[PDB]
Parts: sequence; structure tokens; C-alpha cells
Amino acid sequence: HMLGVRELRIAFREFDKDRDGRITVAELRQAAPALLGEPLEGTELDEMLREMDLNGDGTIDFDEFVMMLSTG
Ligand SMILES: [Ca+2]
Ligand SMILES: [Ca+2]
Repeated sequence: HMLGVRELRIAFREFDKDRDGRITVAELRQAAPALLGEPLEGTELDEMLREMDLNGDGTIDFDEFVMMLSTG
């Protein structure tokens, strides 16, 4: 059955509007506002983004998104 990637999927796949497997600051900004009806901030994003990356590329990959959440 599902070991736990379920949540990991629902989140990545959520902010992803192409199921391509990549949530660029763009997708995160198109999915982060709904979390609060309003876009928290701008530098607040790029900041968290820089922290959600493991290669500093500016994009989220399941391998990147997971490695982070998988342990947080
Ligand atoms: Ca995408
Ligand atoms: Ca990255």
C-alpha cells in the first residue's frame, strides 16, 4: 500500500498545474496564496524556496520536495 508518499504527492501535485514534476516559484505562488487566501510575501517566497532546494536551482522536484518533507 502507500508507505507515506501519499501526502508528499498531494502537496507536490497540488501546487503543480502540469503534473510535469516541477513547482517553480511560479507554481508555488499560484498555490501558496490559496493557503491563506492571500500571498504572504515576495521575499518570503524566494526565501523559503532557497530553503526547499537541495541544489539551489530555483525549482522543486519530488526528489527535492520529498527529501525535505520526508524528514522536515
Ligand atoms: Ca509545473
Ligand atoms: Ca531545485
